[PDB]
Amino acid sequence: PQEVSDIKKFIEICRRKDASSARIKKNPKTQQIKFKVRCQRFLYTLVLKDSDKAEKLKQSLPPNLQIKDVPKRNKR
Amino acid sequence: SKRTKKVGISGKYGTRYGASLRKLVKKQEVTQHARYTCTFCGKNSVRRTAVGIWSCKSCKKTMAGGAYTVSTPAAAAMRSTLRRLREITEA
Amino acid sequence: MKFLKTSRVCLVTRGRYAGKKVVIIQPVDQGTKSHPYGHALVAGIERYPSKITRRMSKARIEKRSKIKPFIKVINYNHLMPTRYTLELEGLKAVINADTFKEPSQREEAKKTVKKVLEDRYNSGKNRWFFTPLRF
Amino acid sequence: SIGAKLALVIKSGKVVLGYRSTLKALRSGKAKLILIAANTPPLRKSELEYYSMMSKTPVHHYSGTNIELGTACGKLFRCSTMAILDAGDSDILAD
Amino acid sequence: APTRVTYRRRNPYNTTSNRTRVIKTPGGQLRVLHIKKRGTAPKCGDCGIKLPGIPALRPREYATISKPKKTVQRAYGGSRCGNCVRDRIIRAFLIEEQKIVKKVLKEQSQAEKKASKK
Amino acid sequence: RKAPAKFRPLDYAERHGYIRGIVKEIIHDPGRGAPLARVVFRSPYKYKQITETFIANEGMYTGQFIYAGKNAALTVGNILPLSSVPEGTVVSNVEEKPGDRGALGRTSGNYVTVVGHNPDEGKTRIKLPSGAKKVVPSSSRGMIGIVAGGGRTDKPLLKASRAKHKFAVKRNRWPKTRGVAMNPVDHPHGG
RNA sequence: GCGUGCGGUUAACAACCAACUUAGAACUGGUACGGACAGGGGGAAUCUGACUGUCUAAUUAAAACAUAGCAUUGCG
RNA sequence: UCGUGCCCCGUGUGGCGAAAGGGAAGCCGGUUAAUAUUCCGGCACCUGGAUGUGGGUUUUGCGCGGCAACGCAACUGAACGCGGAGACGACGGCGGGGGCCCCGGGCAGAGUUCUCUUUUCUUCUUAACGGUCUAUCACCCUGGAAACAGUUUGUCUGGAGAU
Ligand SMILES: [Zn+2]
Ligand SMILES: [Zn+2]
Repeated sequence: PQEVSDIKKFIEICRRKDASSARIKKNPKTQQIKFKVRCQRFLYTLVLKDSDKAEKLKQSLPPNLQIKDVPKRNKR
Repeated sequence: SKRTKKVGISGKYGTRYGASLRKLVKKQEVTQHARYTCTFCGKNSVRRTAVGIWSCKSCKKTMAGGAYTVSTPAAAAMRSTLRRLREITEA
Repeated sequence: MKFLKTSRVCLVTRGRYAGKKVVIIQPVDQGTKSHPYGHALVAGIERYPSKITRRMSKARIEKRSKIKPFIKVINYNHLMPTRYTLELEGLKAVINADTFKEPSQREEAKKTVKKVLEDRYNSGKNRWFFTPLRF
Repeated sequence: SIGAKLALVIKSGKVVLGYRSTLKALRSGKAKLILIAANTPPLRKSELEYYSMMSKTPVHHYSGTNIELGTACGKLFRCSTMAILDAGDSDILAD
Repeated sequence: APTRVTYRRRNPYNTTSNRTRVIKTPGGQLRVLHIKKRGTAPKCGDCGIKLPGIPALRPREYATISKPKKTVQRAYGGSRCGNCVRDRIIRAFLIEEQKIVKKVLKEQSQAEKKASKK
Repeated sequence: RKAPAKFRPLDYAERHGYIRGIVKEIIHDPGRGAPLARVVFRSPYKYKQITETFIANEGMYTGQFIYAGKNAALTVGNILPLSSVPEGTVVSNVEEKPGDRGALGRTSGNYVTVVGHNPDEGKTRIKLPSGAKKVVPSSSRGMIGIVAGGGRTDKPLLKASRAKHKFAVKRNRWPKTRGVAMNPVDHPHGG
């Protein structure tokens, strides 16, 4: 797993061809939001403060990329 | 503060092996555990590595020497008469 | 008598250019604020010209006679002075202390050093300077 | 004789003791004499001879070790090589 | 809380290839983790000192890292240390100079012998 | 034990001039009281170097240049034919015949004394450590000096364990049972 | 917040924090106080083998054997 | 191309022999009546191969920076050589790190409660793999030490350059 600290790098990673899926994790106790994109080798995580602009980053993400919110319980 | 009156380094052997044998082993142990002045770098750091092998801790030079002393009197006399013979041969 | 003067040939003993031959452009014995010790401004050879044989073609000779230079500020303790001297008119004040503060000035200085050194090498003189030291 | 001359130079003139300061004196060109002890490593001995050949400085090969050279300079430490910058009242340079 | 552990492999002997360390899992359980032997620093071929700037790895792990990480940007870098390289440079220069001096002296002696013979 | 302690094979360089080697290591040899010296020589016929293993004479050191051949100097560690040395020179690892790479005076503190030369038939009279006199061909080589490690047997072993450690790496029979302590079926001294 | 040029060694002072040993004293119960457990009897001598070590698995563990030390013989 | 040849090199010789020696690479969670570092989920790694994209280098053709120790994502390298790693005893005390043990506070649960006990006990965890900032030895630069200094529990180190 790798942490991406730059929005431009994260957008390029999400525009890569092997980007199979992406998910959004919300941690309200720490007031943070994580964008995780699954590629062939690595899972890339961008960590942001929970904010409206962080919500609008989803619209700048590519539309063909499937994006899902993480539920509160990981059911098997 | 002298702790023993005569046995010295031979006190580790206690009352065993005989007084004369402890006295005989003492001289070799003292010479083989002493530190010697290096003839290359001048520091007092030459110690025995194995039997006949003397190494300097500072300049890392290793020298072939005597079994329990760095130099042997027969070897020193050999060097002297060798230098005499070399002078006679060259001149 | 002092020997660390201009046109003195020295060997670099430490750093990325250790073993290379340099010619002293400017001696600074008293030191500066940035380098508070005796040092020198030198120009030298990073890549020596290759050997030339009698059956080589002219294009191959021209390709193998190229020289890659470098310029350097170097401490006196990292130099080994040699009795050789290399007097070049084109290298007079090719570098100064302010040359090393700007990347483009280093480029222009290295181009000038390359031109002058290749001229001297093609002349056939000072062959010891252009042969590499083997160690 | 060299020991008495060294003692007189220590008393009156100016010296530097040691390899790095001797090299600095040879680079400055104000070195008048270089003394090199017998047990100095041959590479350092050749380097000191080359520096003295460049600076036109005389070299005396001291027959004692670095211990003996330090004692002759009047110190309680060893000295492999030393440089005389001012002879003082001695005549060590005239030889 | 159960604090005692077991080997996770079929070797039950405390050999040099059977090194373990204790971890606590995200499941809250104490467990062993089999670990490899420590890497060894490369050493200078002249003096034997540990070469600074070079990682200490098991031998085949060096095939997985890039060239600048395995070496020092200097002649003999990653094989000989800086002091030994400086000694090599000074020794080579001085010995070649002495060879030229001896050749000059030999030529002068040969010329003197030829003049004496003639 | 890695390599046997032998001279170089007798070649053109040692027969007609000298060759220089450098002493790189002085090492302990298990089962042998004398230290060994690893000396690196050049091969005259190829680029690769040759490593040799000599018995180290006293005074040899790492970084020392030694010289082997007919014209080598009379200095400790140098290997010369006996015809090139004066009378009274002590040597070690003396060849019985030229090219056998050394046979005589090999243990610690021991040496062979060159007593005389007979140049007419090319022979050399030598004295061995046992006091015996011998005649060898004058082209037999020997290393100038005395084998290092002398005085080893002056120290008492003092302990059965030290004797055991000495003989376990040597393969010699230890402990030793007396014949008279045996039954008559085992030893003629038995009973 | 760093740079100097100074000036002073009563910080011998304050604030906060922390653990286990050692010594001394009063009081007090007593048939017992290393309260169970754990844990040398000591001494005078003689013979004997120097010592540590080893053997007769399944009747003998020893003054037997070995040992270091000493002596002799053979071998270039 | 006298087309049906010529040149270079030297070291020998094959195999078996270790589920405790050497050795490329996997962790966590869950799952069965019975297997699990093997299944399932998530997250990785090694070895080998092919061939692209980005980035790098180059018109001073094979990078640049630092006095230096050396650094940085790259940054040509056949034959023939040199070196390192693999690769190494036993014992003693000292220092660092993980885990365990121990103490205090807090939320939740449980037990005790004639009296006492703000009480006694239990859960409070974080893997491989990576990024980043640091960690004894050692090494480099300045400078030149007797009124010798630094310094370990253990007396070693320094004009061969200490503090
Ligand atoms: Zn030394
Ligand atoms: Zn080195």
